[PDB]
Amino acid sequence: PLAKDLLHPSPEEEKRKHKKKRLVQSPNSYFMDVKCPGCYKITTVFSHAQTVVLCVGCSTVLCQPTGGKARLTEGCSFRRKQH
Amino acid sequence: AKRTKKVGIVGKYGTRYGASLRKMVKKIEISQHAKYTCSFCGKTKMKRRAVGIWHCGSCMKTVAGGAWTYNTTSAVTVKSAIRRLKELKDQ
Amino acid sequence: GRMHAPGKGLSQSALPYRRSVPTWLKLTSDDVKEQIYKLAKKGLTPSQIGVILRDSHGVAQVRFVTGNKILRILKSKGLAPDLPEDLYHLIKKAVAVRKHLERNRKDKDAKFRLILIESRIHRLARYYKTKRVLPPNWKYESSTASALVA
Amino acid sequence: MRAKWRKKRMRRLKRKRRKMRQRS
Amino acid sequence: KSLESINSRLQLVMKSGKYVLGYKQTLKMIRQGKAKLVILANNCPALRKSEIEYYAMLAKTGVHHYSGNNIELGTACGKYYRVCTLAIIDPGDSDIIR
Amino acid sequence: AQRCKELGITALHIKLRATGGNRTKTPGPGAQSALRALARSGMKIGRIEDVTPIPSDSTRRKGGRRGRRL
Amino acid sequence: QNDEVAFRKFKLITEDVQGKNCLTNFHGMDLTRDKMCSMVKKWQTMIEAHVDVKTTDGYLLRLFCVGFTKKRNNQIRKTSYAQHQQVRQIRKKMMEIMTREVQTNDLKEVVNKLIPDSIGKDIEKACQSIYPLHDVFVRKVKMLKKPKFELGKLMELHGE
Amino acid sequence: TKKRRNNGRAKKGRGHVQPIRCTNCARCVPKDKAIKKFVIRNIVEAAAVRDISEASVFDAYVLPKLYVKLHYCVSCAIHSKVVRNRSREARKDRTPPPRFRP
RNA sequence: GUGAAAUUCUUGGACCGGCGCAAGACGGACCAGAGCGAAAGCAUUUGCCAAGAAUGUUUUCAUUAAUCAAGAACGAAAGUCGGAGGUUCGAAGACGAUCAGAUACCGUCGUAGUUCCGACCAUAAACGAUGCCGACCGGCGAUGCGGCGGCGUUAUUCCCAUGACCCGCCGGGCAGCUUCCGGGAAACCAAAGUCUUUGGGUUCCGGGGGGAGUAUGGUUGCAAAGCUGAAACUUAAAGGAAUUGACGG
Ligand SMILES: [Mg+2]
Ligand SMILES: [Mg+2]
Ligand SMILES: [Mg+2]
Ligand SMILES: [Mg+2]
Ligand SMILES: [Mg+2]
Ligand SMILES: [Mg+2]
Ligand SMILES: [Mg+2]
Ligand SMILES: [Mg+2]
Ligand SMILES: [Zn+2]
Ligand SMILES: [Zn+2]
Repeated sequence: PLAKDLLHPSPEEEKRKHKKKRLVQSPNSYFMDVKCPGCYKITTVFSHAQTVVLCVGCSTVLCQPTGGKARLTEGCSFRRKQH
Repeated sequence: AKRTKKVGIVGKYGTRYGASLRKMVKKIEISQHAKYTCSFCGKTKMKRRAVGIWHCGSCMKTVAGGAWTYNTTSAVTVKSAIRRLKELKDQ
Repeated sequence: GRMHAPGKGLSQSALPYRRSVPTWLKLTSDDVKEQIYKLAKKGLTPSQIGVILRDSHGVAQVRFVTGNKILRILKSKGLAPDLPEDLYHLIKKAVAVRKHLERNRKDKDAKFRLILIESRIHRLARYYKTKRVLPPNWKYESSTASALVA
Repeated sequence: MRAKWRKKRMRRLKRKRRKMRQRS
Repeated sequence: KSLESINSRLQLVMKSGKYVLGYKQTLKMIRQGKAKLVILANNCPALRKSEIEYYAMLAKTGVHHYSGNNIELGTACGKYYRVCTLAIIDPGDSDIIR
Repeated sequence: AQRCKELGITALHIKLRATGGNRTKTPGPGAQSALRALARSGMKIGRIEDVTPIPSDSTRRKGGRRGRRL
Repeated sequence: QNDEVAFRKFKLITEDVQGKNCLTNFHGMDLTRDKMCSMVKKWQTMIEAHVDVKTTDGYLLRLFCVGFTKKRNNQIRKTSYAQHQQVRQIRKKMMEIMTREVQTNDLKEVVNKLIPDSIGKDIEKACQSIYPLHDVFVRKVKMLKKPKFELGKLMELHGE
Repeated sequence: TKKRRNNGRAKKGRGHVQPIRCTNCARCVPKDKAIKKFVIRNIVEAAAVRDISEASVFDAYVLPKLYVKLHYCVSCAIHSKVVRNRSREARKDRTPPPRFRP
């Protein structure tokens, strides 16, 4: 394809492309509100967190660090931050 | 300045006894007259008294060791083997 | 490519185009500064401080939210480490490799890695002496470096 | 000749030459 | 992990907490009752180790047997001399839990 | 087979063996004929198994690194 | 055995003879050459474990177990290779579930349960959560030491 | 001229491959270079299968197989005609010869 | 044992079969145009010790970088020195064959060596006969690692996780197939392309064939030898890739 529109790529290929190789760099990570059952406060957690995030009001772990993304403990709820 | 190119400690033997024999006795004499770190007091004051006898100046500890070195590799492997056989013998 | 490896990896961090602080961040500049102060007193290096702050407290960039970098804040308060973090870790690695090597004399691979690490140490020390972070007479000695780390 | 055997012949000749010169 | 963790915690006790290095000062601090942790190199003489353990039992303070020797404990303290016995007046870094 | 029959043995298990070791593993030309002759001589046949010595690893095989030049 | 497999062989050394009857006891077992060679195949990983374990009555046995990774029915990839950590976990699992089937029981009920190779079957069942295996057997067992040869034990092994 | 792109062996990202001995002449050949044949032959001849079946003490006795992996240097492979020289274009294919099932 | 033999071992029980013992090597099959390592190289289990690429990162420092005379580390095999060990194989050597001869190819035996520890040597067709860093320039299917997303099958369990498959995407690798991208003397090469439309940075290095990697000097080494390295003289070709023919035990 000699006439690919490099200026305006559609979001499908914009997302399939590597983070650095996009037209403008965009991180693949995000921030999430996390709810621990039996607790009221809301924890802001990085999606690719490298540390065990703990609640200050309960001796419970929220996420476990993995290779790519922090695995949330079962029973915990989560939502995105502003897409 | 550097006083000898290669003979080092066996410069006291002059031109005698043959180059290969002087080279052979050089490392043995260096290890013989070296001061080793005492494993009891931690000081570098463990030196040979007689053949096989190594005395520390500070803690006055006398150890049975090798002829020219504080311990021989044979004896080290022996000690490790005896420890392994003891821990295998008991449970 | 890597300085001392034949690797050409691309794993990096893609900082977003939006430099603005997110609206859901309730931490103020002084609050983040106090958190950095507490973590530095606990003994964390600036990389670990940033990691903890991003993972737990939801702050994306300390520079974006406060206007200053973590090392700048620590140096302004007066509790920045005497050695730079990366130089300290390089010296720590060199000490560990030397400690392994003095027992494993046949580990020629370890000797090669030690040469690579010490070359990196000397290049980084040259850079820091050029930038006057380090004293002009600062020198890495293999014998006396063990007392500087851990 | 094979190049390896020419190399061997030359090495033999060089040892002989060194011996002759050392004798002087 | 334990050895590197205790080395790092000792490093942070230095430069941030009050300590004292050596046998005589360690005994003096213990009998003043303000030594909260006593670290002994495994190189320590057996009689000295036993006596310091008895003093610590009397003073109700903790004793940690460092997995090094006096040279390595000096290096862990950051000094260029051998230390065989040391005491911590106050950590300042959660080496000693409140 | 006739010796076995006159000594009163009727059936045979079979253990085929090659040279084994670091040397060849294929049985020689005589195995097939020997076993067929045993079968056709009236001897009964039971289990059959190869017992060639297979090294988990052996000493160096003879012949040099250039082999048997022929 | 009346209807068991044929690729399993037993050693059955003779300890005592009385009258015109030699009397045997277990000495070891081995798989056959053809069965073993047919099991070994390409584009798959085999895990081998060995363990020295003492029975309750003083018989010391060296057990050798083998297993082979199994490809799925819908698998398109040619090879079915287990990673090194998976192989190590499988080996550790199949060593620790050969120990406990020998340590807590006598040689008689060790032999009668390795007759159908139930040890290999439970090894294969246990290892499915790491990597599937199909040809799992106790490949070999050899007697290392024997306890003093009590004739009463021999006679109760033979008769009642 | 370079006859083969792979230099007549499978070594691609390796420095050294351990040698093996040719089954015919005991020559040291790199393992990735030697010609390998995995022969799976009936332990008895197809002429003698009937005699062994008749002389068997069993009824449904499956005759054992014989599993041998043979390694050849290319000299013995060519002399024994397991491999043959091919044209310049025909050297490039790697498909094994058909089994000829029917 | 061989093409055939013979040297050799054998009624003293050789070979063969069985049960044991001892020693030192070697880690088959799994094992792949698969992995790792700067190369050399690396394959039985388990533990310990440090190390590492790739990946993930909205972490940190902020140009700290690339290539590099001199210098330094490692560097297959053979070889050298000292100590252990020496099963097999096996330079030298001995013998039997073969032959016109046969100091060989084949066979029997067998020293050094091959093994381990420590110290040298620094050479290989040490090869991809192909410097490193960076950018761009086709398609396709695979494979290894890591990550991400999805119908489903499977393992237990009560569901998700987590493994084993299936379908894709991304990044870094070993490669492969294909192509009038282009290049090249061509073989061929997605690099050996982006070169008369000649300039991204930088290191080493060649100047017809021999003499010759020789002489001499210097330097390194216990030695063997390694590094540096001419000239006289001689020669009209020597070479590379392809084509046709001829020939092939
Ligand atoms: Mg021929
Ligand atoms: Mg040719
Ligand atoms: Mg090579
Ligand atoms: Mg070598
Ligand atoms: Mg020697
Ligand atoms: Mg021989
Ligand atoms: Mg350049
Ligand atoms: Mg010229
Ligand atoms: Zn002392
Ligand atoms: Zn061959």
